[PDB]
Amino acid sequence: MIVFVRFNSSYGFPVEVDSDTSIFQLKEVVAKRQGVPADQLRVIFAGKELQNHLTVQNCDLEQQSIVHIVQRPTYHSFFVYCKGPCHKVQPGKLRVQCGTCRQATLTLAQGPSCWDDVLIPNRMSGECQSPDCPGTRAEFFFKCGAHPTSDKDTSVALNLITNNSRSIPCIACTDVRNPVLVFQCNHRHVICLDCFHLYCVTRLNDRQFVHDAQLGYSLPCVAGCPNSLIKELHHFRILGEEQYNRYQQYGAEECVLQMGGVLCPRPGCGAGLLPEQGQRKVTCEGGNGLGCGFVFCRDCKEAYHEGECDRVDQRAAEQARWETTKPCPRCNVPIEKNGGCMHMKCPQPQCKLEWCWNCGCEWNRACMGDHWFDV
Ligand SMILES: [Zn+2]
Ligand SMILES: [Zn+2]
Ligand SMILES: [Zn+2]
Ligand SMILES: [Zn+2]
Ligand SMILES: [Zn+2]
Ligand SMILES: [Zn+2]
Ligand SMILES: [Zn+2]
Ligand SMILES: [Zn+2]
Repeated sequence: MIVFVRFNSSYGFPVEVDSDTSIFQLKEVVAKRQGVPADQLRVIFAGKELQNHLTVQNCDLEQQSIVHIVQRPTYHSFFVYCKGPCHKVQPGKLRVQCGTCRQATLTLAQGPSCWDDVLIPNRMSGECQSPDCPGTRAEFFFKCGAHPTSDKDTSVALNLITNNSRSIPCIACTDVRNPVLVFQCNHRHVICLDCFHLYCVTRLNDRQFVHDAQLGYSLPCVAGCPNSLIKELHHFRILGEEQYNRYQQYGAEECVLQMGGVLCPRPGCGAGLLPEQGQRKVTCEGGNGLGCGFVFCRDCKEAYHEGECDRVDQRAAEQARWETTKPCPRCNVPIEKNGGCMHMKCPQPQCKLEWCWNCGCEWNRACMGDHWFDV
């Protein structure tokens, strides 16, 4: 049988296999081809990572399919993308400052309780304590929590990523992982970060991103729900630098195709070619840059020749759906929570304990940063 191999591409190169073919041997063609050990390698298909031991005869793979290869005590409400030194998603620390003097001296009567309170500007107000400062506006920002950071060293919040405190199973793999990305669709479907990586990467390869006419290219819920397009495109940074970069070039790749052009299939080049005629024979001349001089067939994208050329389970998706009082730990007097805010103030004048809903401890700066609120 013939198998189509896609790794960091839109197209697949054909590999001769059969029913008796094992998986490990196939990643090894790629492993030497890419100098990357198969052991830190995965290949998923139609929503399934078929184990080393499964073969084509023990799965739904049929002749001429195409597959994808990738290379592989503290409550955290917030996750950021850290532009460095981390260059990855990390747990974050919430912070607030005076909208006027930009100092960390702004006191809030009530703390924030939802994402809107901290992403929507001018949403909350307080009093600044800084000497001779009348500033009232609350400016929220996030910082990477994986190392010390200057207060000017901010990071974008990945606001669809949630602490998996409810222990909801992943929509695609059915495992309980932490943290998870929860879509803004109707049923609010939950997906773990690994399956979200595989989802985006697969969609990249198949050129299946949705063009939101208003703002850029995105993806919706993996179940295909309506009104679920990701609006905070920084979420795609979970792809990691190379793939995210490839994601940013999506629009530029779209223009290349619409200009009737074809892309050089060589991964070290990947130039956008706009040849004059539509002849099957194509030579890479680099477009505006320098070409690799590859001559290929425009149809199969193989070296130029003379002849011819050669997902989500309902049960899992029902499971993976995201959706009043405690007694004061010091004085044991019941009190009701103000939505998502974790900052609890007991009204009993004798007790007057400020405490964290989640931790049950005295209120403190660590609890503000880690989980001032939760969803
Ligand atoms: Zn960091
Ligand atoms: Zn101020
Ligand atoms: Zn998963
Ligand atoms: Zn959904
Ligand atoms: Zn080229
Ligand atoms: Zn051909
Ligand atoms: Zn109390
Ligand atoms: Zn806490």
